[PDB]
Amino acid sequence: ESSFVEKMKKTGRNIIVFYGSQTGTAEEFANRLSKDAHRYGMRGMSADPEEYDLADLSSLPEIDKSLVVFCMATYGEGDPTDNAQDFYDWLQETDVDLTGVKFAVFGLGNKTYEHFNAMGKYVDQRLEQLGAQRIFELGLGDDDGNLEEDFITWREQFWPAVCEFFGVEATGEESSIRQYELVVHEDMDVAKVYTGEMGRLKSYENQKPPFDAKNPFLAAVTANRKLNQGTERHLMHLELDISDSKIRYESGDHVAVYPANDSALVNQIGEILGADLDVIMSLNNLDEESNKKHPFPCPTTYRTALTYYLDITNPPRTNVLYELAQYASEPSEQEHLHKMASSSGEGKELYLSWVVEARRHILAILQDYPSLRPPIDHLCELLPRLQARYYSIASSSKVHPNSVHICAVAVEYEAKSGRVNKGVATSWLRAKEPAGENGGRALVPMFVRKSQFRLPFKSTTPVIMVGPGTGIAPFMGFIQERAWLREQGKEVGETLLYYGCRRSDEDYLYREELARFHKDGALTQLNVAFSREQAHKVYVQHLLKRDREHLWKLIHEGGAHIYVCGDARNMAKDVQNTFYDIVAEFGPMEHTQAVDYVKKLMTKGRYSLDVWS
Ligand SMILES: Cc1cc2nc3c(=O)[nH]c(=O)nc-3n(C[C@H](O)[C@H](O)[C@H](O)COP(=O)(O)OP(=O)(O)OC[C@H]3O[C@@H](n4cnc5c(N)ncnc54)[C@H](O)[C@@H]3O)c2cc1C
Ligand SMILES: Cc1cc2nc3c(=O)[nH]c(=O)nc-3n(C[C@H](O)[C@H](O)[C@H](O)COP(=O)(O)O)c2cc1C
Repeated sequence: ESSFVEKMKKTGRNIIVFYGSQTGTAEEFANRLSKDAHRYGMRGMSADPEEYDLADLSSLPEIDKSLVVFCMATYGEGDPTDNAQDFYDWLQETDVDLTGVKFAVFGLGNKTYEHFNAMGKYVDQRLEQLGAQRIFELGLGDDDGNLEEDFITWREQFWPAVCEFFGVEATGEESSIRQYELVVHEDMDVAKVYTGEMGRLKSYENQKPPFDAKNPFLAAVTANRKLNQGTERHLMHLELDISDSKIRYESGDHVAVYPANDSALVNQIGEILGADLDVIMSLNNLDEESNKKHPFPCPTTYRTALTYYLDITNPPRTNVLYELAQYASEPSEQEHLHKMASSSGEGKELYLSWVVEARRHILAILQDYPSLRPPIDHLCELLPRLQARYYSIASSSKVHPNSVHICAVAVEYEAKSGRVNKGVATSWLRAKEPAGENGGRALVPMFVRKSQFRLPFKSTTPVIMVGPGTGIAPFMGFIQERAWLREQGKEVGETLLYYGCRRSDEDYLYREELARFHKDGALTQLNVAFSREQAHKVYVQHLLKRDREHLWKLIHEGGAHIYVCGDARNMAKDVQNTFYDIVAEFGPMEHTQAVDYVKKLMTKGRYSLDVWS
């Protein structure tokens, strides 16, 4: 049962697509590949590599006309994902030989980091070295531009390749097989019906420790406020009560929240679809010998599925539109939906400029294409899961640990579709009234994630903190940690803040807080780079360059640690370049030597990054 080659033997399937997903994209890609395998006379399913050992690749060739496909991503400095760590270290430690096995590898990654599909290349090269056989070239899938484009091109070029390598036919077209079947329930008590729980049944009522991604803890929003004095952007501050929850964290860590989707969106989707949203149901996988029982845990109603378990806000993938094409009554709209999932042609640019660029969700695509009324169960089938959203902690463990803090920006923009598009978690927390009073709490589920973004072990070490926008939250955690250390008697070295904002009267975050921090000596020097008040634009890297004379001496003698967090599009790169210039000009040192010195700094942990984009 544990081994999956036996499951191949019983199910009669031959092609496997592995996924190393954490945010769901690789899982969906593997599921799509396994579904598409039926179109070419073959049968297979996508299986998660965590519950299955990889020693079964030796027994894999025992299946005639077999194949295995890998769709893996990576995080950090080329580190494996949580599910793929066992695969990675087994690959590291393995010494067996795999002769006659056939494989393919698709890589998921981002161009902005140096380890660009590190895991895909590593798996391909390790399989080749170990003695396996390549069939199709590696997929250089980059998330910097469009990721669906690369995968669709790789699939369109790969299926004919394996088809000609194996000699099978491809007569069948537009099969569009289903993966789950509807099971309605008429009389079923709410005791065994999910009402928003992620893991155990009825978890949201009587929680037990520990609490993590699978079993979040609902915190109570004690208070919140609008930090910025302007009105163009709603920069908000949250305080979540963590009393008696046993959650132990540290400053600079990450708090993750499971949002609830907009009720208006679900109501409008149900109204336009014309279905009873309060129908208790279930979706059962046809392949019984699969660990994915349902796309979301069931039984549950339609309303719960579209509120707490589905993602109806981000643009749909090409496979969803292709699977929904046949439900379009009007031939032209059906043809548009069919060609939307192509590899080139005018339909490709139409998809690019109509779904992703215009940011059209499922409701928008339904409204703009009125001759399209797909069944609600099919829409719940196709749509991806709802992903948790993570925020940096603005509190400290050595200071009040009973509550965590969140600095967030309310997402609101005028999408090119002409529709007001609203963020899920930011606006969900924005609508969370502090309440309190008699019994209202406005509960919010959450769990904490550990990270390496930490203060130095000894308080004597100077700390340099640079980040604009909402990046001040871990910096504030560090600041009040240092303030607590100073007020506790122990001396604390130099602490520097390098912050940026547009205007002092528009989005200056925590004027009073950092004012008192500087006036009390906790923050030795505050440095704020206004971005719109003066005629030109002065950013944080300008302040770094201007303080270079102190910064170089601090790094050389005090062993100061560098912390950077915020947006990664331009800020991190220019901060890196400024640090290169400062460490090279004051060496004197060459560019390559300065880069090597900075990498050596990172290897010791004195340089840290907590960027996000
Ligand atoms: C490690 C990590 C740490 C983070 N820390 C923080 C933190 O400390 N504070 C914080 O506020 N957030 C933080 N985030 C971001 C947070 O997790 C969410 O991504 C963010 O709050 C987006 O809002 P949402 O949750 O509603 O997402 P969504 O509703 O998915 O909205 C975001 C989506 O909308 C798009 N979008 C947004 N604005 C526009 C626009 N003007 N034009 C076009 N597209 C647009 C984005 O590209 C993205 O696709 C962090 C993320 C990570 C991964
Ligand atoms: C926190 C974070 C770290 C990442 N690190 C890497 C990386 O080290 N190398 C890389 O190629 N891509 C990296 N990426 C990009 C992801 O690989 C890319 O978004 C991919 O589509 C994610 O696949 P998934 O949805 O299956 O998790 C990172 C993305 C995030 C959010």
